[PDB]
Amino acid sequence: GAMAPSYRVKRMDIAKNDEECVVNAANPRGLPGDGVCKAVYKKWPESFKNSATPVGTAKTVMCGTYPVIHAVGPNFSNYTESEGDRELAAAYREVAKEVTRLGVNSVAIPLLSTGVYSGGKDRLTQSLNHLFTAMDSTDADVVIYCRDKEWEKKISEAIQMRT
Ligand SMILES: CNc1cnc2ccccc2n1
Ligand SMILES: [Cl-]
Ligand SMILES: [Cl-]
Ligand SMILES: [Cl-]
Repeated sequence: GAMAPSYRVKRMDIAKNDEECVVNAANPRGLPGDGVCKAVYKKWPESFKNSATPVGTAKTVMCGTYPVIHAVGPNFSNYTESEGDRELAAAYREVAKEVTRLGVNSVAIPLLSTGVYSGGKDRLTQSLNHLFTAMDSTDADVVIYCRDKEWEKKISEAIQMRT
């Protein structure tokens, strides 16, 4: 475990992370995709061997010894708000299980279902709160990755609010 488990936020490419493993915002079919997923495919293409997994699940595939946790959030274009919220919570619970199983001291995570799976809504708070519910019982250092300058400020404020 980390000596003093923390949350941090960085505004940069998750493919340049400084953590012991990465969470991919994957599609259910293990396809290269777009957004975070395309960056992950360019950096760790070997990790997409048999990476297909259902919505609300996570599947880890090694790239060398570096673990890529493929986590499949719901596309809110297809799910109801209610069923989508359940699947988004479940995907992050499966990420916490994988992070624990791997024995890593740190993990790079993106906010699931906030990009092309958001159904055109702002889901920063919804996705971040489900990340916290899952990851609070783990002792890995968590580093959240984002692209937008206003999202960086809001995520940082939410981390700081809990202290
Ligand atoms: C287009 N490439 C990327 C790479 N890393 C990201 C991390 C968080 C959100 C979006 C991101 N996009
Ligand atoms: Cl960058
Ligand atoms: Cl997304
Ligand atoms: Cl963002």
